Amino acid sequence: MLKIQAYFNETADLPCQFANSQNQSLSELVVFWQDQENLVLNEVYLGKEKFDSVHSKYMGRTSFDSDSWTLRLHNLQIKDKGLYQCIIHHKKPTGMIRIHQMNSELSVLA
Amino acid sequence: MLKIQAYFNETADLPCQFANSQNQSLSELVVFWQDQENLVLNEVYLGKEKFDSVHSKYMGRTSFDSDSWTLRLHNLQIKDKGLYQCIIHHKKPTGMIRIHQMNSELSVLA
Amino acid sequence: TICPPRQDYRYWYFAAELTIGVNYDINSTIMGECHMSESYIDRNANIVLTGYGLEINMTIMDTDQRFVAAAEGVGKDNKLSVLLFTTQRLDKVHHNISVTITCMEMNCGTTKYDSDLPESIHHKSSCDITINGSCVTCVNLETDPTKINPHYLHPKDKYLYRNSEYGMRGSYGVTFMDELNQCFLDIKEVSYDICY
Amino acid sequence: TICPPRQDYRYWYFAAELTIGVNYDINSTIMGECHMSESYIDRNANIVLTGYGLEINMTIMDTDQRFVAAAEGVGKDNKLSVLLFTTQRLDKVHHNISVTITCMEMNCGTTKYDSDLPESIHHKSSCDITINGSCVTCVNLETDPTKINPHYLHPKDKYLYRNSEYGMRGSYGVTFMDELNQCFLDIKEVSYDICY
Ligand SMILES: *[C@@H]1O[C@H](CO)[C@@H](O)[C@H](O)[C@H]1NC(C)=O
Ligand SMILES: *[C@@H]1O[C@H](CO)[C@@H](O)[C@H](O)[C@H]1NC(C)=O
Ligand SMILES: *[C@@H]1O[C@H](CO)[C@@H](O)[C@H](O)[C@H]1NC(C)=O
Ligand SMILES: *[C@@H]1O[C@H](CO)[C@@H](O)[C@H](O)[C@H]1NC(C)=O
Repeated sequence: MLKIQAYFNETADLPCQFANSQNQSLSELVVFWQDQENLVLNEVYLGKEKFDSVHSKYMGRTSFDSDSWTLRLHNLQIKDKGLYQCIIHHKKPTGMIRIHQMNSELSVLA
Repeated sequence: MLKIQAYFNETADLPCQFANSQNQSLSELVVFWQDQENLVLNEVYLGKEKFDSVHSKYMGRTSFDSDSWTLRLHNLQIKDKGLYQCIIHHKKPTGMIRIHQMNSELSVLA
Repeated sequence: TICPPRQDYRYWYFAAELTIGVNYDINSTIMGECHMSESYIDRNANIVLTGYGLEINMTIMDTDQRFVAAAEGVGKDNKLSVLLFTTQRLDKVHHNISVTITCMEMNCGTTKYDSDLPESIHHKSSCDITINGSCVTCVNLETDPTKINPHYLHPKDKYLYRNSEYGMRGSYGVTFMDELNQCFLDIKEVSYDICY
Repeated sequence: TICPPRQDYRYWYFAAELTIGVNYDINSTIMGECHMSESYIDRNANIVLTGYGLEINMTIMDTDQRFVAAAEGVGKDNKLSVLLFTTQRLDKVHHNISVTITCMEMNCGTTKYDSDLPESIHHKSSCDITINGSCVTCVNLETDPTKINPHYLHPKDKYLYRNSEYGMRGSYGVTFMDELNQCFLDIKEVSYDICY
C-alpha cells in the first residue's frame, strides 16, 4: 500500500512504519529488509548492524536511521525496480515471532 | 396481433397499447422498443430519453410521444421489414418486473 | 377430455420453457447433472428439478397436465435454460404458476424476493416467484411457447407437439441487473441433455 | 449470503496456505500419504490432516467456511507445504486461527511451544500455535493468499478462486533457527498430490 517513485538515478528511502504499541527497544528486536529475490539488504541484530549475508552489490550502499526506522539506499538503477519487505522479528528466549511486515514497491524512469 | 403496412418508404408508427390499470407515471416505469435481432431502438429511463445503446442506424430516426405512448420511425427501407417489441418494466426498489409486452410486425412494398 | 391417463412413461409430449441467469460460473453441460421429481397427486402439477447449482420448484394450479419430462442446458454468459414437457392440453384457462429457485452452491441464503409477476401480455394469469439466495440476475418464463421447443427433434420414439396459437402464450419476467431483456437465445452451443 | 450449503462434495474452491520446516528427512511426495478429516459442526471450521511425519490440526473461529479439500507437497531442504481449500468467503472479519503441529515420527515429545502470533501486518487477527515434539524449525501461515495457489490449474471439474485484495491477506510466522524468512517457494519440484 506504499508505492515510491524516484527520479532517474535518484536516492531512495524505504520505511516500514512500525507502530510499536508495546514501546519495545531495538536491542530486543531484529529487522530484515529484503528484495523480491529474497536476497537480504541489511540487518540490525539486537541493535548492532550485521553484514554477514548482504550481497556485494548492496554492501555499503544502504544506511540505517534509529529514530525514523528507514533504510536509505543510494545509486538507483533502471533494473532495481521491484518489491521490498521489512520483516521484523522479536527475539524471545524460545524463538522469533514475526510481529511486522510491510511491502513496498519502487520504480525508475524509463 | 397488430400488423402495420406502409407504402414504399413511408413513415411508421409503433404503438403498444398499455392499459395502465393502476394509473402509473412514466417516472416510475421504463420502456424499451426492440427489433427482431434484439438490438434496441429507444429507451425512456425514468421518463428521460436515453441513447446509450441505440445502434447508429436508429439514432435520431425515432421519436417518442407522451400521451400516445407511440414510437414514430422515419426512413423506411425494404430490408427493415420484421417484428418489433414494446417491453415495459416497473422499476421497484427490489427489481424490475415486466408488466407489458406487445408484438408488432411491419412490411414494405416489394 | 375429462381425464389424463396416469401412465408410467409418456410417448406424447408438449412444451413450456424458462431461463435463469445466474452470476456464479457455469461452463458447459455435464451430461447427467439434472435430476427431477414430478407429482400430480394433489390436483396441482409439480416438478422439482435439481441441477447445476440451484433447485427449481415449479407448480401449476388447476392444470389437468403432468410434467412428462424436462431438459436443461447452459449457454453463453452464465445462463441456464430449462425446457419442460407436459402431457397434453385439454383446455384454455391460463393457469397460475408458482416457482421457487433455491441456490444450493456458491451463494446460499434466505429469501430475497417474494413478489408476484403480473404478466399483462394478456393480463389473465399471475406467477409467484420466490428466490432463496443471491445466485440470480434474470428470470424468464415462457408458457405455451411458439418457438422451436424440440431439442434434436425428436427423441427416438416419442412424439412432440407445440402450441401455434399466439393467444395462449404468456411471458413472465423479473430482472435485477440493467436491461437484460431476452435473457438468452435457444439455438446455440446449448447441448440440452435430458433431465434425468 | 447467510448460509453455507452443507453439501457432499464441492465444485467451488478457495485458498489458504502454510508451510512447516522440519529437521528430519523427507525426500519427495509419495502420492497417497496425506489423509484429512474435516468438520464444521460446532460453528468453527476444523481440519486435521496427517501426513509425512506430523499431524496438523487447524481451526478457524467464527468462520462461515468449511474446508473443502487440501493438498500437500515436499520441496527442497526438508519443507512441507500444505494448501487448504475452503468453500467461499461471505464476509471480511479477519478470523482467529488455532494450529497444533504434533510430531508422530522421529522426534516425538510433549509440548514445546504454546504462545500466540500477533500478526501486526494489519494487527487484527491472532493465531495460537501449539507444537508437540521437536520436529519443527520453521512455521509460516499465509491466510487469504494472493500467489498462484492452484496446483495444476485446475482439477478436471472443480472451479477455483483466489483472493486479489491486499487488505485481507495475513502472515503468521515463527522460527527457531536463524533468519529462515520466506521458508520456501511454491513453483518447484513440488508435486502437490491431493490430500486424501
Ligand atoms: C415445492 O414447492 C411447494 C410449494 O411451492 C412446497 O410445498 C414443496 O414442499 C416444494 N418441494 C420441495 C422439494 O421443497
Ligand atoms: C413419427 O412421424 C412423425 C412425422 O412423420 C415424426 O415427426 C416423428 O419423429 C416420428 N416418430 C417416430 C418414433 O418415428
Ligand atoms: C484438534 O484441535 C482441537 C483444539 O485445538 C481439539 O479439540 C481436537 O481434539 C483436535 N483434534 C484431534 C484429532 O486431536
Ligand atoms: C471452466 O472455465 C474456466 C474459464 O473458461 C476454466 O478456468 C475452468 O478450468 C473450466 N472448468 C471446467 C471444468 O471446464
